[PDB]
Amino acid sequence: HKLVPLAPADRAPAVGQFWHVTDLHLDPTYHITDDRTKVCASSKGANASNPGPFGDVLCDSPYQLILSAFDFIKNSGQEASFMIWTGDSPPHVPVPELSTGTVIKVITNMTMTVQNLFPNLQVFPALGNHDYWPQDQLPIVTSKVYSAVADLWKPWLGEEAISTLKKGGFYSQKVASNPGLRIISLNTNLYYGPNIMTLNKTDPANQFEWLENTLNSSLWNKEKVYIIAHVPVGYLPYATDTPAIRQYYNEKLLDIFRRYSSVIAGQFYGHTHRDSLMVLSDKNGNPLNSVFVAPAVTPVKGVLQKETNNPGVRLFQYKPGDYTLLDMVQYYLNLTEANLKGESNWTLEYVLTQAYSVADLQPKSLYALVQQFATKDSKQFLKYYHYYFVSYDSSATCDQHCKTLQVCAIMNLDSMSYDDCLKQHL
Ligand SMILES: *[C@@H]1O[C@H](CO)[C@@H](O[C@@H]2O[C@H](CO)[C@@H](O[C@@H]3O[C@H](CO[C@H]4O[C@H](CO)[C@@H](O)[C@H](O)[C@@H]4O)[C@@H](O)[C@H](O[C@H]4O[C@H](CO)[C@@H](O)[C@H](O)[C@@H]4O)[C@@H]3O)[C@H](O)[C@H]2NC(C)=O)[C@H](O)[C@H]1NC(C)=O
Ligand SMILES: *[C@@H]1O[C@H](CO[C@@H]2O[C@@H](C)[C@@H](O)[C@@H](O)[C@@H]2O)[C@@H](O[C@@H]2O[C@H](CO)[C@@H](O)[C@H](O)[C@H]2NC(C)=O)[C@H](O)[C@H]1NC(C)=O
Ligand SMILES: *[C@@H]1O[C@H](CO[C@@H]2O[C@@H](C)[C@@H](O)[C@@H](O)[C@@H]2O)[C@@H](O[C@@H]2O[C@H](CO)[C@@H](O)[C@H](O)[C@H]2NC(C)=O)[C@H](O)[C@H]1NC(C)=O
Ligand SMILES: *[C@@H]1O[C@H](CO)[C@@H](O[C@@H]2O[C@H](CO)[C@@H](O)[C@H](O)[C@H]2NC(C)=O)[C@H](O)[C@H]1NC(C)=O
Ligand SMILES: [Zn+2]
Ligand SMILES: [Zn+2]
Ligand SMILES: [Zn+2]
Ligand SMILES: [Zn+2]
Ligand SMILES: [Zn+2]
Repeated sequence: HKLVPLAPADRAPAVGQFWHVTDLHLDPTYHITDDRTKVCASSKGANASNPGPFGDVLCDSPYQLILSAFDFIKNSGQEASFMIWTGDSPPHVPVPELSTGTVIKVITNMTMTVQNLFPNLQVFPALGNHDYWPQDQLPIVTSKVYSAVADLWKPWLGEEAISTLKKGGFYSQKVASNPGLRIISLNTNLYYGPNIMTLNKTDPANQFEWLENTLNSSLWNKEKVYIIAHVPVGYLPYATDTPAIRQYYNEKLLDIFRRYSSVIAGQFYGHTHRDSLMVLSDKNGNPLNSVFVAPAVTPVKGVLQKETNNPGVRLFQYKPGDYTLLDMVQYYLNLTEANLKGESNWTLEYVLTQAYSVADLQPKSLYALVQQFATKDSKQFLKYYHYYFVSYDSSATCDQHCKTLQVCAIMNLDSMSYDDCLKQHL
């Protein structure tokens, strides 16, 4: 009778779970019509290829598609303690067809959709490069869009988070359901090539200084951190020697992450609309940090592209109170199948540990996997390349040059190591 906190009953080890959704790209104009050049503004005058109620590969997301993704989550039977949402809500239309008010309108719509369906779920958003008007021009001082999302996302964020969000589009925030876990939501659009507003700035919106201080505080307060952002660090895996953010910023951000690798238990990005892994390593090739790029809900592609993604959403498993990543479950919609019969069947695509026969998502485990990808005719890599497009096309092939680009980007996030990998493997 000493009022002792009740000790857990010895049982099978519980795991925590959270959702990651990204790149919704709602197109409010979507509607089926005979003139296929009028199905969606986002096809920019192209004929929709084969449109249905859940969308088209040349179009951004019909509302019904986004709705079906969130209804799948809600009825999935999966318990989750939070969700990360890494941005990009307006669709791909020319700048003159949007405005600041319209951008805010679409972000509001996506935010309220989530809040209505998931009223008890803490959500951690990050801004995407399309979450501003004109696109990509995210500023280094406060702005209407920053002020708007600060209000929209107040239910999820504390006063501190709201203040930094309003100033620069970034924040950190303790996870109410998970003591000892902090989310750091970066505005990596400040580092994105097309952003005129940050040309020649060594530390736009002071995000690097803020990030270094935030991580140091977490290190000393014994927290763990999940980093989330829209545009990823590292190299585009389909292009040669092309960093996803400006090289100066990539190198500087990576050095921070390497220095605080003991505190960072995960990094989660979108923007590419593909399913990609990266492993941050030191200069000598030792793995330090696992990086997960998540595919988009939208299936949009340009006419010039051959492949695109199926819609996807994903879920992570972690060790409770510790926050080590245990597994990832990717879900998807076979878009063609769903448009043909008119009914969504969001379903399991793969479970990372089972697909690749790894114990967990720790850097050394993923590093060992990717050194398998490097082997000639690796069946593991073939699977990875199938999932890269979220199983859009099992006959898509990756020739020697393509695979070199993929594997080099998976393993080498900084310029010196990426270039050395090209020297050895081109
Ligand atoms: C998401 O959902 C879609 C639609 O259900 C699935 O796509 C279908 O997949 C099946 C099986 O993979 C395909 O059936 C086979 O197609 C092969 C031809 O490939 C292309 O060529 C046709 C030619 O008209 C194109 O129209 C089309 O785009 C195909 O991509 C054929 O070789 C097969 O014929 C053989 O099948 C059996 C033998 O096993 C025999 O019955 C036949 O006589 C013959 O020997 C077969 O036709 C089907 O074409 C696909 N449909 C579409 C619209 O692409 C995806 O697989 C699914 N995604 C995932 C991840 O499962
Ligand atoms: C968009 O498509 C229209 C319609 O073309 C037809 O439908 C397509 C889905 C496909 O089946 C084509 O083979 C068809 O021709 C295009 O307009 C057609 O263009 C050709 C060439 O002038 C002509 O034979 C048709 O009569 C045209 N119109 C119709 C109603 O068929 C239109 O050019 C396409 N737009 C773009 C930007 O590609
Ligand atoms: C990172 O933080 C350490 C720890 O300092 C503490 O950090 C928080 C707990 C907060 O409460 C701060 O006010 C604390 O001081 C810093 O280490 C300090 O370094 C200074 C020299 O600059 C030294 O005089 C102090 O004695 C150190 N404190 C301890 C406890 O060792 C460190 O400077 C910070 N690193 C960076 C890059 O800012
Ligand atoms: C987000 O936008 C969608 C589409 O613009 C809204 O859904 C439509 O709302 C109007 C009602 O004003 C109806 O006429 C349509 O039939 C609705 N459905 C579709 C598929 O267009 C949706 O209500 C908006 N959500 C929020 C929270 O504002
Ligand atoms: Zn996007
Ligand atoms: Zn884009
Ligand atoms: Zn983007
Ligand atoms: Zn080449
Ligand atoms: Zn280079």
